[PDB]
Amino acid sequence: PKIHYRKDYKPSGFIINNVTLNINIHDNETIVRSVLDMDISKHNVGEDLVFDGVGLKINEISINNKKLVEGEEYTYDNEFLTIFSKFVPKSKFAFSSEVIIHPETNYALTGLYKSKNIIVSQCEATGFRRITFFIDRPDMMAKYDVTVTADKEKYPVLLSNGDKVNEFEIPGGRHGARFNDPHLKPCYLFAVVAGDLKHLSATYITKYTKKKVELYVFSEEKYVSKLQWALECLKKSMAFDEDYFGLEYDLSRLNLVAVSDFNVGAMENKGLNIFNANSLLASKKNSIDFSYARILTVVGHEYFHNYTGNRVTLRDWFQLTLKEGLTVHRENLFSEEMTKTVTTRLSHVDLLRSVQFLEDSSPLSHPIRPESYVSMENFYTTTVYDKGSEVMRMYLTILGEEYYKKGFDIYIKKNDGNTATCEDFNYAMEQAYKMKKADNSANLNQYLLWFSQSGTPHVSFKYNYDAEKKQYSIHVNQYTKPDENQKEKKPLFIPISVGLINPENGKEMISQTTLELTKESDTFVFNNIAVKPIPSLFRGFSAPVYIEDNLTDEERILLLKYDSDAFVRYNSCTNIYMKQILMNYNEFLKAKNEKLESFNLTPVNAQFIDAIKYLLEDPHADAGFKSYIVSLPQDRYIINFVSNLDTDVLADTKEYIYKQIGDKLNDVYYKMFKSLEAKADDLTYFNDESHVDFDQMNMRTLRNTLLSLLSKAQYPNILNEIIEHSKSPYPSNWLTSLSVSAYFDKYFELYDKTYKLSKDDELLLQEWLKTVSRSDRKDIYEILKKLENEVLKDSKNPNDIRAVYLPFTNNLRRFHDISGKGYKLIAEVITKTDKFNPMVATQLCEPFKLWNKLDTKRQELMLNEMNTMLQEPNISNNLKEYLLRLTNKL
Ligand SMILES: *[C](*)C(*)(*)(*)([C][C]([N]C(=O)[N][C]C1=[C]C([C])=C([C])[C]=[C]1)C(=O)[N][O])[C](*)*
Ligand SMILES: [Mg+2]
Ligand SMILES: [Mg+2]
Ligand SMILES: [Mg+2]
Ligand SMILES: [Zn+2]
Repeated sequence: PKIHYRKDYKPSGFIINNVTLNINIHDNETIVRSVLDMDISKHNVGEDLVFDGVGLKINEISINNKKLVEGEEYTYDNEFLTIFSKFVPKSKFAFSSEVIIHPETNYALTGLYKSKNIIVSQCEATGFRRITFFIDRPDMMAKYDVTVTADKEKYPVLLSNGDKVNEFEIPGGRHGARFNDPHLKPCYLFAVVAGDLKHLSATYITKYTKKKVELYVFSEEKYVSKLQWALECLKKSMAFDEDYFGLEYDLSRLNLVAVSDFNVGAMENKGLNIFNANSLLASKKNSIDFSYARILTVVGHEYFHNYTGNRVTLRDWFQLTLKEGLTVHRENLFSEEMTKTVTTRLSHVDLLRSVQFLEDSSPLSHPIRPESYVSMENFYTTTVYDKGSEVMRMYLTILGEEYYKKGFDIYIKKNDGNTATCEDFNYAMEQAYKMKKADNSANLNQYLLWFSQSGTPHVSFKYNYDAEKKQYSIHVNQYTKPDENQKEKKPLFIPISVGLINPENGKEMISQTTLELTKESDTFVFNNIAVKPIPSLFRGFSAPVYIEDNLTDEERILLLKYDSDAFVRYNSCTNIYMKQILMNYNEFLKAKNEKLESFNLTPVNAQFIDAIKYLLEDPHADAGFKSYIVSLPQDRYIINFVSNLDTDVLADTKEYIYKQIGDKLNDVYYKMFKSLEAKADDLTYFNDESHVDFDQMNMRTLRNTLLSLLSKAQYPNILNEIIEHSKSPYPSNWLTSLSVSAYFDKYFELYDKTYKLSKDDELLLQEWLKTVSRSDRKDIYEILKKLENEVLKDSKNPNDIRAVYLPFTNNLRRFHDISGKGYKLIAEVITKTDKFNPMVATQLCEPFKLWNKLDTKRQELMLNEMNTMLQEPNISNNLKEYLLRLTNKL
């Protein structure tokens, strides 16, 4: 296959300065006329001029008004247009093409496509070449003048990037609009939308320059009532970037548009951000609570790209983490500020240590700046995004707010209106570091290893206390397992945020400090430590690593109770659970393998259970935090700690643990479920789509967590509570009633009730589908068939397909049925979906990423299905690359 290598980057021989487009939409074709004002660069060596262009039907090609002919002056193979060098001018020239495309049959949702009754584009990464010919790479920056025309009754709103400079009527019931985007950009940031869209609008005045910006949010008419929270989130996003980073919006107008059919969450096209409707639309009567946080994060994320991605863009796609890691970091700072709840940072940690750690121990393991690819689309990964964000966050930890802000401003200003690389970012941060250290010989060269080295570091600790001297030492070691990317791993620059807790009184013993580990091992010593402490390590999860605290469970309980840092408290609890999970897993596994008639299980620590009860009963402790402590670690976290995992043994392990704890705590759980009701379900703000009480939402989360535990337990008469909960006006509550009813004969009544409540809102019905799919039902395979036949049917909507199948794949007992029937079901969906949407098919491969971690019978079953998928004729390049890498063939 054609493999692109990071080291081989070279600037083009050509420059494209201006793009002038006419996009004429008709019922059964769209005609795209494009003039590129081009020139020869200083790198040119008289090569052929080669344009990307995929699936285009050529009407005409010319250079400087000279028609070019196929076979004579050019060739086209449905991927690349080659203009032979003799006909490539030697100075400024105009290249003209006209092509025909068909958005109405574009079910891949890349390029120009139809989503219900809206025409929309998605060009990142390689979609612009599906619209017209270009040198489709992000260093080819140009200014754009775009005219869209269409039938006026069908498509009354026409949008492209930038200022709308004219609107005109056209004979035969058509109309046009012309846009000028003054900001130089790569083609991946081009967008156009045409539809019968409705809007909400507001005016925002920038903080420093007092520029008036018109803000528009758009959707189809049915859902215009669901736009207000997005608009509010945009206003919050703009103010945060002003307040924290000093960054103001740079056009007179910003449009956000919701579309029903979208492969991912949203896209930062300049002035014209386009969203999956699931990440832009909500209403409190018709959305679950999680929609609100999702919309806040996604609006924020696309907005933050206006600097980190748009005004400073990528030299090449290997630099992706420079825009995505950095934007995720900006997004997370923003969400943490807006929600003011500790669960926000914890949720991010949970995501990394489950999905990203699994990826990094898989055969798909890559550094955050990859060295090669076949389809760039397969590198939009939780590694590039979420490990990238942690790498961008560690700069903040190392520098502190003031010197971080200085480095970021160095970067954003130096590279404004241009491309950048990961090195450029590291250089700007290094200038801030020298200033912070007041040492112009300090450097961050070692830091670069976070961009180039794959795998997750393991950090381990030993402690010693000298009572006579009042002197404490922390000895720290780091290790990264060799892999396919590096046979020898080097030590990283690891910042370790640390406190020391007095176990007597629970108080802080030092100013929090950040240890800078730069070697394979080091010993950090503290004087004036009056008693032997318990260390509070990696506060805030200060680096993306595996932490081996080497603490006793008694010490972990003391931190859970008394430490200040939410992450350390949560991790201490996580660690106690993991010790128990691995011990019980081993006990169950030995019993199963040895076919014992009897055996013992280690009970859950009774003092840990008491600590859980103490935290839950504390009315001043945080509800969201409580919901993390009564939940075992996610299966995808656990699996990073087990080789040859027997999924059914794990399921029995988790059931035993939950049951041990509930046998002690279920009365506490019920009491709290009832006592939290009044505040959790208070209707303050129910009619206010501009304000969300995140603390209240975390109270609902805790209630819904407790109700699941009590339902699985068959707590006496809990069905009464389930039925009452189904009458709540909050969808998070009535959909929880369906999930928790799985354990009772009432499930199919609740299935019907909630279907009727959900069926008339597209996105609520998708949340109902997820609720059914994740239900802990012994008959889940028959339920899935019922969803396919009655609700999903022949939908090509990625949100429908994802809703039906992905939750079910997390069903540890049922998906991993030792017959392989789960693996076969999902593989058939992948293959089916790959015939029209390769990106979505690759998403649906997610469950297979852990294949080589399973017991050898399940390994064999997964491998069989992966190789069957690989045999499919006309398999996409996206899917074939993914599966070849995943199965150790590429
Ligand atoms: C909404 C942001 C995340 C968003 N990216 C995203 O939703 N999915 C990843 C992705 C995958 C592929 C293949 C392509 C081609 C693009 C994106 C984002 O980064 N938005 O700016 C939270
Ligand atoms: Mg075509
Ligand atoms: Mg996010
Ligand atoms: Mg639909
Ligand atoms: Zn992004």
